[PDB]
Amino acid sequence: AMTVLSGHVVVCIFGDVSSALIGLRNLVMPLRASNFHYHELKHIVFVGSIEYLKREWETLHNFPKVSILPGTPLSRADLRAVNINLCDMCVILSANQNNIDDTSLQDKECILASLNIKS
Amino acid sequence: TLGFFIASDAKEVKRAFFYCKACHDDITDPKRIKKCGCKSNVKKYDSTGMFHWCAPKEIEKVILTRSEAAMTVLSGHVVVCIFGDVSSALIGLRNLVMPLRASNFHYHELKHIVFVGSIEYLKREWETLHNFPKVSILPGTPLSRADLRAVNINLCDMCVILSANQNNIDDTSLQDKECILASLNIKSMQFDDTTGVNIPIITELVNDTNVQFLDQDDDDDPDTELYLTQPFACGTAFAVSVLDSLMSATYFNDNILTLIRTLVTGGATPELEALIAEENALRGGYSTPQTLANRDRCRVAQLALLDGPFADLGDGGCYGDLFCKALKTYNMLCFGIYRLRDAHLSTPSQCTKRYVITNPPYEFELVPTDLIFCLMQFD
Amino acid sequence: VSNFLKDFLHKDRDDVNVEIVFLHNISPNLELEALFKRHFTQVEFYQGSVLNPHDLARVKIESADACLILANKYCADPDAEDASNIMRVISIKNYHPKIRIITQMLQYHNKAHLLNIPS
Repeated sequence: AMTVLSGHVVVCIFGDVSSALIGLRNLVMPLRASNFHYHELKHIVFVGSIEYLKREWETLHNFPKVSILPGTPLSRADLRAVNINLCDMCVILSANQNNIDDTSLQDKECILASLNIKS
Repeated sequence: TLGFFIASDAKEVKRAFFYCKACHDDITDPKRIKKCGCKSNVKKYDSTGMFHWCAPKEIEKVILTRSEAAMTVLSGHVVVCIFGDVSSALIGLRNLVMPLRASNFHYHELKHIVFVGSIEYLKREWETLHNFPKVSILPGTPLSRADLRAVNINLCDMCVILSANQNNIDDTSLQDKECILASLNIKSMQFDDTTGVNIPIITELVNDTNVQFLDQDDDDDPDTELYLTQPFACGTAFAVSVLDSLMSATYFNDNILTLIRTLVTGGATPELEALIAEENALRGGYSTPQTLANRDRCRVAQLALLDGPFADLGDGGCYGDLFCKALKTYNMLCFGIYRLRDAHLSTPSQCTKRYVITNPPYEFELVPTDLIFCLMQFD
Repeated sequence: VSNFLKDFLHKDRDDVNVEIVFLHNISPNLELEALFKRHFTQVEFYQGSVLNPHDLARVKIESADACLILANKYCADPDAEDASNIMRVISIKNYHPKIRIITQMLQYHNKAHLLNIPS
């Protein structure tokens, strides 16, 4: 909340200790591909559980501007203090990919988080 | 204005559309009513002024050991027996403490909640209860009789037994096993200045065929209906099937849920829902005259006829006279009579268990040993 | 079941007009079906719990001379089973109080709950 950081990308992640890795290296690398100037680069702010991002950050720790907001994407205060309204784009990812049953209900905390953002 | 009332027939609810005082002045029966006839910047309350608020303290400030609770006499209080683990699911005790401290009571009138259970469960949940003025934690087991001994269970106000370990797939009639067992453990206790059968307890149960295990001295029927049994009718046994009964009444009237939710939560304004909806934390606010006007709601209480101003009407008094006098003088809606069980008998007994009588008529008599429900205004 | 049946139905027991009726929710396995089909006029199995009043009526618990509750010696939690047997005692004594009940308790501390039951 002290840092105005508009024109940026936030990534809403839903990860646990037990949940499988995605690889966000494949997200940050084409988004910082040395084809943009250093003032042109977008500032990625991850929003999610830090217990998930500590396990993954060992492949993202060579990149010039990236932030972590440890919290929950369903937590509206965390999206409030990330400047979601004057960002560039929000990204909602389904990391908790473990449902065997009811696969039409699998991405339940993605459309719900998107509706939480939109309202 | 839409009026909510307790009737017993549809012909009752029909005759509040039409009522002509010029036509229905003199009256003796429901047959008179016919269709036609006429033509100091101290943080005290929350942001909404609807709940008692405190400073967000540390969990060690509200923790206490066994002998530390034995140092502190804390009578007139509520204890909550919880059965929680690290693995077990959260209940939400925020929905218990908030209507029990609803800014409709004075700060000396508030009851001191002492949770009894595993601290490993309460640490996970206490981050939603840490804004409340007086709450204690006794880390232990409700089955541990020493913990209930050093919490002053005999001279408390009410014990509450909750089933948090809700994970049984098999044998669902055996699911609430450490609730009725803990209640019997409480009820079979002796003390020194008595036997703790007089302790006011309410235990959450999950099965209708399971509720008659609590209070038995008289075999009613093995297959007794849920409303006809003794522990339900005395109020000492809250079944959870009541909630699935709510859905039918919500289907037929859209306002039963609204009435019950405003009655029971003690103020459920949508601004409160919106303020909780953004941070899940009852944040505090300053006090304005707009703020203190918000806590003008009425509460729920019981009234002892013997020591009351209505004591003269206490013996043989018509219920109607008592209701009229209270509404006119103290603006208290007489709400139902909480009558003792062995009061209609002649032999003096020791049974302090009382049952519930809802909306009695004029011919219904009144013994002085009653605890009639009411809706007291806020002075 | 086998040890109890062997001692109760031992030949040296001579003349005892007692018929063992077993009420259990789980259906008997093939070894149980053989063991129950080793005793005809002597052992009857019925499916049902003792936490349902109708099942107690079906087993004629009120007229039954006594009810014996057997606890699985091996279980993940000793206290949980002990509380289940105490629940069964409470159900039977609430149905018909004037009855003898012999039960098994896995823990010595859990025995006090039975004393707490009034009947």
